[PDB]
Amino acid sequence: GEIQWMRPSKEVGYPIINAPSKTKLEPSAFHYVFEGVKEPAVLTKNDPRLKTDFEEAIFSKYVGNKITEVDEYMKEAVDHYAGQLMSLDINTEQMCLEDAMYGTDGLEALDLSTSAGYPYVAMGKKKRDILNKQTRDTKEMQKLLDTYGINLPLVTYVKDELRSKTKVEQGKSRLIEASSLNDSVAMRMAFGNLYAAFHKNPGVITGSAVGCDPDLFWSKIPVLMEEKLFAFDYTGYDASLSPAWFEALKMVLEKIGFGDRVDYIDYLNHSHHLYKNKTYCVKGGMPSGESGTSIFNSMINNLIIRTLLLKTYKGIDLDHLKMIAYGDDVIASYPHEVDASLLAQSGKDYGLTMTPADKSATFETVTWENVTFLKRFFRADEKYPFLIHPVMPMKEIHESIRWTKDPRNTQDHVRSLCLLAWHNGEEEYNKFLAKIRSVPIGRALDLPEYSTLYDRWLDSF
Ligand code: NA
Repeated sequence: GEIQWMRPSKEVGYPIINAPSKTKLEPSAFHYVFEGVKEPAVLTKNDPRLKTDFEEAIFSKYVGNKITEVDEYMKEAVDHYAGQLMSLDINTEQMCLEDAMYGTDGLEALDLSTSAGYPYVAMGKKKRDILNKQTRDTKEMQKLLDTYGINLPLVTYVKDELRSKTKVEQGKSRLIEASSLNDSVAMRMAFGNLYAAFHKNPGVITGSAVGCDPDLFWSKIPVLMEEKLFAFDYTGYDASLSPAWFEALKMVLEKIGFGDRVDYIDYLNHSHHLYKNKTYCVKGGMPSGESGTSIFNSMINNLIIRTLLLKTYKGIDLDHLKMIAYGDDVIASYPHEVDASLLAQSGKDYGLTMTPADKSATFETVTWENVTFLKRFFRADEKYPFLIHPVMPMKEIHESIRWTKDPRNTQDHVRSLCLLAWHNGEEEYNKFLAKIRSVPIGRALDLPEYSTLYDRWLDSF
């Protein structure tokens, strides 16, 4: 991804976009009961914590575009993946406006708490004023589509979240490039059934894990992985994608029956954004921060891994590449050992910056004991080995519980963390509950005990 140009929005006929300047994150009632070192990400140029130009820092994610065309290895990767998706017999029909809006089997309804994007954000018109879940009314939306059409500017927001001290000082805040409600609706109508098909088939055929329930899915993953696992992390995945990866994606859509609307991908690839009082044009780069793009990111990941394997190991049998992606995160396997360090080298030439899995300093062998997917490890249950625990370390949960975005959601926030933490074991889970109950706020929460969560887990299979 690369920024073509940037300049005053008024110069191209756009209004200034008002974005919040103060974090909604604040110390929670557990701030001093649990250890933590993360703070709210910088949201404005004038943050006292900054030690470098803010604007420069947030846009530095666009490292440029290392490739132009789709080479021979990418074409091969496209044929193999597309061929693989074909076995799913995906409904290529466009989805009706209603379902695209309020959901159907395999597709959750539009999120009402997220931005409606341009131009609604400049007219102070919310999503709650356009659709109601009770009526499933399409009249208002239909009128808005007819009025403002599609291919509208994406509105940029700095993501309000916890970041390390280093990332705060270096102004490295992540960004959300929210597309207009019109485009999200149009895209869900164009690809609605593809999305549903993926959500209902998380695994190694779709090569995707979006829509999955870790508590249940973790027990299925091992039986899908090959003998030798391999993995690595990306640095700025979305922003690094060159236009070629988007073309590769369109070829896949074409071969599986969606050639009808591959134009929507151009909208993601070559897109223009609004940020404050500035407007800019980006070539390449997948718009970040929205869930409407995690499937295409996942699809592209499948194309990337396949490409690097073909380029690095001619003769590789892609039919024995078993991988599952979730955006840039991935867990993969092959009957034979592979060199992630070598693959990372091939990656550079394709505009991808790959590093050791889970921030190691060197590329080590990935095993079932050290592998993580969505920050979670894999641990067989002591009593029923065939049941696999998705284990997220307590460090993450501790960091998160030390802050709040709304006292009214304290119960849900803490309950959410409990669903993640009990997997660390009864002894650890109880220490967690005891500390929570060491302060008034915690003692007033309704939280599940360990045996209750274990029982519920067994009853969910
Ligand atoms: Na883009």
